[PDB]
Amino acid sequence: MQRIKKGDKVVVITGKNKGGSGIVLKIMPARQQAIVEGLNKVTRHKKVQQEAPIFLSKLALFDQKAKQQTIGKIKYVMDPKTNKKTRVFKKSNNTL
Amino acid sequence: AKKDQLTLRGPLYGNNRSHSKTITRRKWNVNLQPCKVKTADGKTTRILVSTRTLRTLKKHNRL
Amino acid sequence: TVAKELRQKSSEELVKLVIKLKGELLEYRFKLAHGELDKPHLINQTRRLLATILTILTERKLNWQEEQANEAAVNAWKQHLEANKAKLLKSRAKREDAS
Amino acid sequence: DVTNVLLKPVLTEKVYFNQMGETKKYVFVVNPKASKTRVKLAFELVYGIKPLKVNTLIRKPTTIRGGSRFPGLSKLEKLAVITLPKGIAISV
RNA sequence: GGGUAGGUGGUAAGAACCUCAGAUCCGGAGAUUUCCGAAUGGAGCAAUCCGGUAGUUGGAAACAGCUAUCAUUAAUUGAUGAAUAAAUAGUCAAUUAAAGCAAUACGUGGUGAAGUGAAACAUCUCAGUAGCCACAGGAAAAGAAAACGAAUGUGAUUCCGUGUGUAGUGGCGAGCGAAAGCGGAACAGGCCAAACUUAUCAUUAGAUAGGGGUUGUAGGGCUUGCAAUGUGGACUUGAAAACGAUAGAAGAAGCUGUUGGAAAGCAGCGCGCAAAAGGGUGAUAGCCCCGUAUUUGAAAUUGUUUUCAUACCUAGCGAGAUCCCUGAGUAGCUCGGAAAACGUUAUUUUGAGUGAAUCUGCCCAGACCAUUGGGUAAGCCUAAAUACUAAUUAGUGACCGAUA
RNA sequence: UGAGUAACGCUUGGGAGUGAGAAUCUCCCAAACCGAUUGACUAAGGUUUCCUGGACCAGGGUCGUCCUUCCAGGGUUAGUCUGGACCUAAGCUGAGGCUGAAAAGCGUAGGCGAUGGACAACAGGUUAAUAUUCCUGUACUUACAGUUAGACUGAUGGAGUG
RNA sequence: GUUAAUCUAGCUGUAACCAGUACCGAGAACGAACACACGUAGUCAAGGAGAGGAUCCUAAGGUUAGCGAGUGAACUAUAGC
Ligand SMILES: [Mg+2]
Ligand SMILES: [Mg+2]
Ligand SMILES: [Mg+2]
Ligand SMILES: [Mg+2]
Ligand SMILES: [Mg+2]
Ligand SMILES: [Mg+2]
Ligand SMILES: [Mg+2]
Ligand SMILES: [Mg+2]
Repeated sequence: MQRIKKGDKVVVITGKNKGGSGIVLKIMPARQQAIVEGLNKVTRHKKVQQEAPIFLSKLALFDQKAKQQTIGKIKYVMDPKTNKKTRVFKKSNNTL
Repeated sequence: AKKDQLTLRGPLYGNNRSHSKTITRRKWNVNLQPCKVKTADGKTTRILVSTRTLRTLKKHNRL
Repeated sequence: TVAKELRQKSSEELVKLVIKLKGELLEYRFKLAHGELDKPHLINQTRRLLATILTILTERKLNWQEEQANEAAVNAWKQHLEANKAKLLKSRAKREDAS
Repeated sequence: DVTNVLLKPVLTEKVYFNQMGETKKYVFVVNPKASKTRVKLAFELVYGIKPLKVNTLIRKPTTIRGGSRFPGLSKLEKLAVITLPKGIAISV
């Protein structure tokens, strides 16, 4: 399954941008891109302030139910007794 | 071909070693004869048969 | 979207479905020749549907063919026919009048 | 009768110039493997009007895109004009 | 079946759509699969032209749609059938089979040179090579001693090392080069003809189908007994088990600072390891991501091995008795050639001719004879060691890095 | 380097116009050569080279607004024309067959093979591009069915003609 | 064939298949590596004088030979004497 799914909150780890929380819009898995809304605006001088894809390695999930809104890794293991595969943090126990 | 049709004994290839032992290819052709023969249903037929096989047939009384 | 026509009467009415689908497929392509075909996406879907129905037919010992077991055009053909009649009558009349 | 012999109608200025006559010579491009009898039978089955005459021609493939580092070949197609009785017309 | 949330093959944006009632995608199984092409209804200048027959629909009919079928050869079967009475050839019909391609690689067989060296050249050599042709196989070929050979000897074939550059062969020139013996890889030997006998053939069988027998310390058949019900297959069916092959899933560990456009660099303080292979991430990341070690995963197809029952085949030891059988245009021999390391020589092979013996037999131990000893030809088959890699998967390199 | 050297591979003048750019493009007037041909129809051959609109990187032995160059769109219509569905010549192919180490070679019945034979359409008009094809006018030929009148029809073979 | 076919003739009606059809056809679209003075079947083939398709000028029709402008020396070629 995919670590990043279109529609969730996410931040950037490295680059000129830091801590850029935003909603992801599109994923190009064959070339490992992600379109995060509201960040990395390449000023196209058409013959605009659209955004440009950021690599999956830079992106990292962002928890909201934690008191300390930190950034951590993920596990696909946690399978509900009455449901299918899910996401869960490693140094925590909070689904997605 | 120049081979009989009871067996398939065809020509043979060797060398024409003349005096002083020079080499030249030459063909040995089996001796074929058209002597007739009678099958055991009637159907007496004429076929090209080698003389050695003619002797074999003669001594076996196949005519 | 395939098992839903296995349940359906997969022996007779499917050829009527196929001939219909052929009808609007041909009409869609003819409109595509001109403009005014605002939904080109229909062609691929209808071709795919033909493919599915033909597969459902060919799994069975059947063929979509041989299962089949004009208002004013006739008037225009008529007028053409008596026009030809009048021309032939005039021609024969003149030819015999020459003699 | 499969109606896989009526590929497309073509609309060119020559076609229109023939349309503003009175016979209304409709034209189509057809399956190259088909024949005039098949074309007229298909036309009868698809519209209901028995044609008056059918004429055909085929455009041989030619070099297309000229010199463009990837030249290709054009399409071999057969055109079948379909005359009608003088007093009739239909859409397409 | 797996797997999810994006997708509509690349130069590619857009538009218009599909998609979380499970898409796209990946694996297994399928169907569709125009024309040419071995091309095979007939032609033809390949991808075109012209058909016949039997159905079916429309038409009043030619005809037109929709299907099916029609090459040749060989074998089998049936019908028909002349010169001529029968009978044969021939004719027609029905069933089965290849008929082609390539893996520029291996195998066997048929045929088969020159250029070159000999310091020229014909004998030789190159070389039974190259090429052409036929036949295939997953390997093929060979193969169960009428053997090697010198012995109180081994005991199918095949491949490797040695023997060895030896014995030998050679215008005794250039050159060529074993067979034993030994050490190893592998290991399985079976089955017909023949007498004898059963049945059936105008039983003139001289033929067909059964049982019996398959050979060298000769065996088998013939008469009469004894002992056995087994071990084994180069072996049939299923059932069961196991390990796989073709998609996958889980899969640890890090922050700060500085230089800097960017840190993953460097420094400080930590952590994981059955995972310090790799790739990517804005500069060189064990802890950012995909993966990796490790553990697991098959609805369907398929491979291998094991077990069970199960066909088929396979079974030892005596006594009598001039009884019979043991592969004939065959072995030898003559004249020409050839293979064997031999350039014609015992051994093997054959184009022409000639042509035996039958266990007190026949052949052999590099002319030939005798003694001694060895082995039983003129019938068939057989896996393993062996040769190769166009193809699939994984991987490797003191291999190349855009004149390589 | 040879070197900005030989060469640029059968001919003009002018007016007007376009355009940024004019000897070379368009129009106009002359002029000069061809005129048993540089004139018109076509076979084979080429395969879009044809027409319209646009462009002047590259090609044009110079220039270019222009080209047989490049881009975009368009254009060939047959019962009677040329060929096949008809016929054979030289020749090819060839069931059986004969012959040959193998491949193959020869050849019979058959089957192909026009450069020839038989076979029904003419004048005019029309578009930028087609025209015995499209259109108008006039005809002709062959099949097929029905109907009417008459008549006995006659081949896969024979004969004449061809 | 005869309890009829088949043919001839007329009338009514139906049908007539496949491939080529553009353009050039040559001192610029073909064969000559070329916008190369070369080669390429057939057909149409006007007037004057002329036997004539010979020759000269022309008719129908077509072209501006895809580098020019100057000077008019040597020298070269082709003409004229
Ligand atoms: Mg100059
Ligand atoms: Mg100079
Ligand atoms: Mg000079
Ligand atoms: Mg000069
Ligand atoms: Mg010329
Ligand atoms: Mg000519
Ligand atoms: Mg004249
Ligand atoms: Mg002249």
